[PDB]
Amino acid sequence: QVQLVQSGGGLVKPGGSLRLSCAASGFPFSSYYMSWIRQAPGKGLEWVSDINNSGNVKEYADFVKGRLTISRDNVKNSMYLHMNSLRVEDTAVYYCARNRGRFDVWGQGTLVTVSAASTKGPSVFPLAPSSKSGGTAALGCLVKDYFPEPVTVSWNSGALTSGVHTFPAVLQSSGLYSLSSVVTVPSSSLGTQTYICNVNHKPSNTKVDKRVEPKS
Amino acid sequence: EIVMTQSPGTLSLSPGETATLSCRASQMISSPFLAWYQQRRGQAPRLLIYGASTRATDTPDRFRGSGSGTDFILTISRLEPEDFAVYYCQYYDDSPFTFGQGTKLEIKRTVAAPSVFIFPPSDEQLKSGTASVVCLLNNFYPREAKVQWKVDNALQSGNSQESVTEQDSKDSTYSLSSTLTLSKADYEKHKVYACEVTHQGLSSPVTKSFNRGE
Amino acid sequence: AGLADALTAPLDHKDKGLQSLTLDQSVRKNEKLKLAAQGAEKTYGNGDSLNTGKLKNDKVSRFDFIRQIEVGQLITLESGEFQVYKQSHSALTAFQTEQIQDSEKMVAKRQFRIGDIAGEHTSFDKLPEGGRATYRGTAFGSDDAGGKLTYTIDFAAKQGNGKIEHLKSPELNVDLAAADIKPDGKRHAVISGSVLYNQAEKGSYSLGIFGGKAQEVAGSAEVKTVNGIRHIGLAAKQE
Repeated sequence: QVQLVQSGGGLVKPGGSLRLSCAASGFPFSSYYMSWIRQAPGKGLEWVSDINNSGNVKEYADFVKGRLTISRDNVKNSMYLHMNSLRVEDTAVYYCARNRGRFDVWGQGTLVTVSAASTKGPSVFPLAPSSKSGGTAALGCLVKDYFPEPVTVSWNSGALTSGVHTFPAVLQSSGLYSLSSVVTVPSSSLGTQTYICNVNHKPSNTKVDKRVEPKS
Repeated sequence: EIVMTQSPGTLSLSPGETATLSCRASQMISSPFLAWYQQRRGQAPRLLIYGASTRATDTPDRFRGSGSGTDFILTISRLEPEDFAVYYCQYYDDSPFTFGQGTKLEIKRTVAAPSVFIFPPSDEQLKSGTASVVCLLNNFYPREAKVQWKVDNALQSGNSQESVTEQDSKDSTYSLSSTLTLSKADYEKHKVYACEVTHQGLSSPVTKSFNRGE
Repeated sequence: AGLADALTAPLDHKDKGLQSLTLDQSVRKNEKLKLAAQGAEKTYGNGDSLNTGKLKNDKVSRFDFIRQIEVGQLITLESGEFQVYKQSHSALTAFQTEQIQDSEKMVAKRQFRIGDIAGEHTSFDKLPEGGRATYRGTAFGSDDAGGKLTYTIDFAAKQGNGKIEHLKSPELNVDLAAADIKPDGKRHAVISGSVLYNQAEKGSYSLGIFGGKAQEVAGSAEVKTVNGIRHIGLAAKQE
């Protein structure tokens, strides 16, 4: 029942602004120091900020420089990070945590992305079997040129998970992301079972269900 | 002014083995302010050990922190599958509470050769002026794999990108995709597109190919 | 010094240090505890107030004790020495048994145990927000009040740790391992962790934080020795 629940975040352009919030549950919030730590995509942890019990004493890492400010609300039992003048280097997952230094409780983390690129839904193309392994066939679908991560792929409205691999996304030179999702199925079912890939890119509100048929 | 260096960067072991992770501080430090955190795939960090040797409240007995001065060790005995994750040390004596760069603990298993499939660009994609060719290496181990594109026996370079999944939860294998990108024009000037795969599990390279437009 | 005074003088709220200590786990509901010293004597029941005000701070004070029941007249279950350690905002009791009865009229056993820890419990939500404090006091056991207790608490980290030194038997000069500060059932601030001897775990320790500005800690440690469990009394204060 001790809990830290986060909110806010999103995608902003350089020099823009955001707010993170962190709601506490199950422990005396006012007694504690509280902190924010960030993880850049693919890297390690970096302390950002902390604030004392009373809410007026505030420490910041050397990269902050008054662009991010920390505050707390001891009656709503919440903490905030106010983010201004954001730089692409501030892109990361930000965690709130209890205590100064010894982070013994962590929120679930929220994604802050800072980029000049614009929001764009993907194109979805089929990856169709061309010549028959023996009894196992591979198929998939290619999700190309989308910006805001992430994209969620499922298969047959979520009914197909056996044999699915959805590859992690890669940033192309275009500054747009791309990925493929594949599934291996019994070759005996290519003629009888329809396979469809569902692509949901929430930041652009794009949804693409797409048929994957063997050709001959 | 203080850097924490963890070694080794990555590591493979079987369940039931014992892991030995190093945390080295650039200066001597006070052990009551040394912490270890565990970060599993896609989750928040978790406090595992503080004061170099005290277990956090739900860390099981098989984790033990130790050391002094400049070295601290996390010894994970009798590895259970939930223990394969990333581990970070940290000196929280004062700001900026430096973390180490981490150590990734992955599962060691027997060699498995990949299944290789090649996928031609879709007709629908060709309409838009771009040709992506995709090569799939499925359910293999270890992770090291060489993927080589050949277009009419010309070896490609600088025009492809690989992506590898995380270890599979059931069989502890990896999969990999390699994507070759060409202009529609460039694509229609060549016939044989081949994906050559070399890997510990294969006795010699495997090649998958197709002939354009068929 | 004022041992006999403590047995006779009523409670005076202008004496030094902790001025009274309620005897809860020193006397149960059934018994009476008789304490004597310097020719004076006084019998305490459960929850009665003992006047620690009349005593020196930072010392151990020694009374002879008898733990009676009136089933006819007295029946003394236990005898020996009753020790109080007084600080400004906290204090401990302790029993050094010397004689226990039998079904045979009195056997001869020696056992040492902690009785009551009490004082102005620092409320968890009014700890100092930040900073680090160093506490120093005594660690005392059976036939030894020469132990030295060092302890450090980082309040924003919510962590304490320290060490017991200079006791007569080596098996108790122990590290008090890093432990967090947690709220009590009455929202008092308490630490409870492991005892460590040359890097190995060897029991437990407990500490309450006392005083309005967390000036003192007080509690006990159970340490495993080549001859079993031994109880230590712990009291330290700030600079």
